[PDB]
Amino acid sequence: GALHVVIVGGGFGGIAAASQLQALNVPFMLVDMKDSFHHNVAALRASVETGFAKKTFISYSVTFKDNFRQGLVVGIDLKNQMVLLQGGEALPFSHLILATGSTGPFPGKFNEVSSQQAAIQAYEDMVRQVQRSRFIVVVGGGSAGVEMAAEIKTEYPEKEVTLIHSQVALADKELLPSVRQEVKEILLRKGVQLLLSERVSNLEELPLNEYREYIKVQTDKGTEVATNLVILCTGIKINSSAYRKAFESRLASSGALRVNEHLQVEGHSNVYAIGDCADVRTPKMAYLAGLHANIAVANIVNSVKQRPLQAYKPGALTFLLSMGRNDGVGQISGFYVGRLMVRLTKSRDLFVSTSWKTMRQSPP
Ligand SMILES: Cc1cc2c(nc3c(=O)[nH]c(=O)nc-3n2C[C@H](O)[C@H](O)[C@H](O)COP(=O)(O)OP(=O)(O)OC[C@H]2O[C@@H](n3cnc4c(N)ncnc43)[C@H](O)[C@@H]2O)c(O)c1C
Ligand SMILES: NC(=O)c1ccc[n+]([C@@H]2O[C@H](COP(=O)([O-])OP(=O)(O)OC[C@H]3O[C@@H](n4cnc5c(N)ncnc54)[C@H](O)[C@@H]3O)[C@@H](O)[C@H]2O)c1
Repeated sequence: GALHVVIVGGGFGGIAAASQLQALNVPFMLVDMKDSFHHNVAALRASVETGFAKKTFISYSVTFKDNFRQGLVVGIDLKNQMVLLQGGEALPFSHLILATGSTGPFPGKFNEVSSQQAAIQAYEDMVRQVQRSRFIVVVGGGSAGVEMAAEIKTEYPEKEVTLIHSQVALADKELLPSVRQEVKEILLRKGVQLLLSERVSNLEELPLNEYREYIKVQTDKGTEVATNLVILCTGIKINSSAYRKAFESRLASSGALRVNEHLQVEGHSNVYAIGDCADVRTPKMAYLAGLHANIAVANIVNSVKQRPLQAYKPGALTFLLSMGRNDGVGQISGFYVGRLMVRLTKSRDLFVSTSWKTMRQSPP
């Protein structure tokens, strides 16, 4: 019938879709459990640079006003076509965009519901923990952990940083071998110590994000590393809380929703999945969440116009690793790119400006 879209999740995917619909004057409601969007892509820098955290949270209210509702989605009532919020509120939808992202540990993710002031302060508190600590361990040498280790060494080149990683090679396994090698070479040039093929084994006794006189980190192999600070970069998990019951039969084992070339959820013409929660065969990226949002919004419109849907054309992997504000490496459509490009394109600003642009607000 008449258009009234509901978007579950104000992440990179959700704010792209919401600003698009808002610009098209398409009625919609954006729902998020938090009161502001988190530019998590810069949360590592927010962990090492004083006064940076305020640049990484953007209030939904200011941008979306009455098209925003803060709330915890607890289910999808498909028979009545409504989104269900904790407390009892129900939002009817003509079309549903599921953009729930994923959960993970601080600092890389901030899934907590808290005041903007507490959220910013949690990171400020993190910057002081790092500045106190002479020895620091980063657990997990995927694409998050290598940035975290590199950020620390760049801002504080006197500190002793150890990166412990259970794989033989650093960062995403889909990356070009040349890109992974240069990630390693940059870390060593910066003086980060690498413990490869080691799994930290006593995580449940380690205080995290907290300076301490003495922290004993152990590994499967029996290595022990004494440290002042431990930071977890051990990965993220698809957040399926909003839809896992109503869509149980459509979920991949990751909890992602199976989708067709049009990003329609399997079995549905008026439900779309974008961002991390969509079952696409690619590393989880804010970059791709935005691309998914274009296609979902385009295809809601296309489908009411009764026109054929657009297909997502995946191509070769594009992926940029910032290595502190002064370095980095990555690839574009499957081809290596080096320090000057990555440092100017990602490392300097970590795409922060793009989120304020989408939100139509100016950073403090
Ligand atoms: C951990 C990490 C990830 C990076 C990083 N860097 C990059 C990068 O440079 N480039 C990139 O493209 N991706 C990068 N990524 C990946 C990127 O973070 C993810 O691909 C990206 O966040 C995906 O965006 P989505 O829109 O899919 O999801 P979000 O997590 O952004 O937003 C989800 C929202 O849904 C809301 N939500 C979920 N379930 C809900 C529910 N039941 N009720 C209400 N709200 C809910 C949540 O509160 C949350 O705000 C990085 O440095 C780190 C440390
Ligand atoms: N540049 C970018 O676009 C960018 C940056 C960061 C993250 N991401 C994406 O976000 C997602 C999450 O990335 P991530 O690096 O946070 O997680 P990840 O799962 O990609 O990497 C974490 C790594 O930690 C290792 N690990 C787990 N437990 C461990 C332990 N106890 N000791 C040692 N190592 C341990 C795991 O084997 C894993 O390889 C991925 O899809 C990634 O592509 C993208």
